[PDB]
Amino acid sequence: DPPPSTLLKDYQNVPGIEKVDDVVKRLLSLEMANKKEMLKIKQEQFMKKIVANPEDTRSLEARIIALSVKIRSYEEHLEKHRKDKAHKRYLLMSIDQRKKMLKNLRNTNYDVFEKICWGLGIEYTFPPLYYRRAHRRFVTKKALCIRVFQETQKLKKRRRALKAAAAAQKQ
Amino acid sequence: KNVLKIRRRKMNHHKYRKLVKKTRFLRRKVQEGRLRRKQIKFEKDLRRIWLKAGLKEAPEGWQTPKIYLRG
Amino acid sequence: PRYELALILKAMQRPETAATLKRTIEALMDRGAIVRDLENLGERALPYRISAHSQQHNRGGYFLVDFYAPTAAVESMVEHLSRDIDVIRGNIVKHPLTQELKECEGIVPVPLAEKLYS
RNA sequence: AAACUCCAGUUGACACAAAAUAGACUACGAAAGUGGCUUUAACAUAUCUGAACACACAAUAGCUAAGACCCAAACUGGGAUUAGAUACCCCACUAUGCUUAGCCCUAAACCUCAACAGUUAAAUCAACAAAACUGCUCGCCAGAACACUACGAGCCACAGCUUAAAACUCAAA
Ligand SMILES: NC(=O)c1ccc[n+]([C@@H]2O[C@H](COP(=O)([O-])OP(=O)(O)OC[C@H]3O[C@@H](n4cnc5c(N)ncnc54)[C@H](O)[C@@H]3O)[C@@H](O)[C@H]2O)c1
Ligand SMILES: [K+]
Ligand SMILES: [K+]
Ligand SMILES: [K+]
Ligand SMILES: [Mg+2]
Ligand SMILES: [Mg+2]
Ligand SMILES: [Mg+2]
Ligand SMILES: [Mg+2]
Ligand SMILES: [Mg+2]
Ligand SMILES: [Mg+2]
Ligand SMILES: [Mg+2]
Ligand SMILES: [Mg+2]
Ligand SMILES: [Mg+2]
Ligand SMILES: [Mg+2]
Ligand SMILES: [Mg+2]
Ligand SMILES: [Mg+2]
Ligand SMILES: [Mg+2]
Ligand SMILES: [Mg+2]
Ligand SMILES: [Mg+2]
Ligand SMILES: [Mg+2]
Ligand SMILES: [Mg+2]
Ligand SMILES: [Mg+2]
Repeated sequence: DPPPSTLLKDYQNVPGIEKVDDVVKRLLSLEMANKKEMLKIKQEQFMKKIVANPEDTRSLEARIIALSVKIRSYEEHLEKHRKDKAHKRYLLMSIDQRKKMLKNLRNTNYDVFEKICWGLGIEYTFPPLYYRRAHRRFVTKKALCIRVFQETQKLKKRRRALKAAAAAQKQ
Repeated sequence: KNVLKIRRRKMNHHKYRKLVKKTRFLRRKVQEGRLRRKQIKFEKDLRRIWLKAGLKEAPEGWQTPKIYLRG
Repeated sequence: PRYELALILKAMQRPETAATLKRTIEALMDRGAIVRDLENLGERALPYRISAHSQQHNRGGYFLVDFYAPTAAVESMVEHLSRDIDVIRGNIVKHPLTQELKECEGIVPVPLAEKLYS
């Protein structure tokens, strides 16, 4: 998070803000503001680090950055409020909306898609091809079918050496 | 409107709940037997797999779990 | 943010009232608050009897403290006021002067048809 | 009648319960829901549509465990009415309504109006409801009853929920 001494986004570019009393600097800092003001500083930090034009707020890049800041705020909220179903819904919806944005950014501008993923720490994932319950009967059988395959592979290799050994003896 | 369609469903549900009440001990014995066969049918399906793959016994360290018991 | 502490103090003599206010303003400063003003609203009869700290009160000293503090200071200050035996009732609200009132053109009528249908 | 008579009245002290008036308002929220006070956090998406099953929710009742307990209250006990029993009435009291941590996943969960976009000119239009329609998409339907059923399958559900037939029968529904 930005330091508490950080000035608000509105007062950072006023002339002479560095020569005012320390008390006036505290009243214009993040320490004396609500969390929404700290998120505006985070968004601006990501916008200048990532996007080519930090003042274009309607680009697909800026929307992903703005939404990524909201997603982090919901995660922090839910870390303290674990039974808040309303905000749990907003988080899952926001994550899904960001994935849709990333899909559209990957399809249109891959070079920018890569910088967004590096800058925001997003690991893009392709969706599963099928949506179906993995119930106990299927989970157990799939585990057995993988064990059966693994054992069959071992036996097929021990039928290569014995055949190889016998062939050498003939010589 | 009238509620005649609701009334038919009401009586059907009442008689069903009444039938289930009277026979809840027979139905519990029947359900238990079905789950036993269901477990056996599941165990056979897994044994069929390793047998059709050329193995003679279950994969080393494999025990088929009971996936239908209340526990 | 900017807050307003509505403070009802036990009816006391001037020396104990000043000691309570100083002790209360220092608690705000210790928690990071920047105190802006202190207003005396006067001693008056309470609108009802208030029991606080094993005592019954019928009169109190009404004071206001306008101050800025971090959002985390409110919870800690509310706890402090609950333990001060000379404080009858202390509430922290967001300062009313921060909220800017939106202009009003006037009273637009609401149609009777909307009243019923809605 | 029973019950109570450490009863009732005044006064004072005193809540893990519930939130007059405002509210003749029609707001917030995806819905369910949400009307005492304060503060903190906070109410997704710069094209729309998109799921019985994926993901996350979901009144009331109910389950498991631990607490609280004013009042209410299935059940139960007592009194009364009754030919008599149950109910309706009275008294007492419990599960439960509350909190916490897990479940359960239902409603006439209904504005009984799917989402989005557009139109008020044509014919206004079976009827009633709620003026009549267009584009587009998903979901769903194809006589009644059998049937919120049977079987199968899944599920922390075990007298449960979800999905959901057929045979026999009828000329209606
Ligand atoms: N079944 C899938 O995993 C899957 C994958 C891609 C697309 N779809 C699309 O979903 C729609 C539903 O297909 P259906 O009628 O054969 O399925 P269905 O509704 O009969 O459901 C059967 C299975 O598909 C899943 N499913 C249902 N609706 C889905 C949806 N909208 N998207 C993804 N999975 C869904 C269910 O959870 C279940 O596992 C179709 O438009 C299909 O093209 C389904
Ligand atoms: K109230
Ligand atoms: K009211
Ligand atoms: K209705
Ligand atoms: Mg019937
Ligand atoms: Mg008597
Ligand atoms: Mg959608
Ligand atoms: Mg489907
Ligand atoms: Mg749906
Ligand atoms: Mg359902
Ligand atoms: Mg529920
Ligand atoms: Mg409960
Ligand atoms: Mg009582
Ligand atoms: Mg009780
Ligand atoms: Mg309560
Ligand atoms: Mg409702
Ligand atoms: Mg839809
Ligand atoms: Mg007509
Ligand atoms: Mg039919
Ligand atoms: Mg039902
Ligand atoms: Mg059923
Ligand atoms: Mg069954």
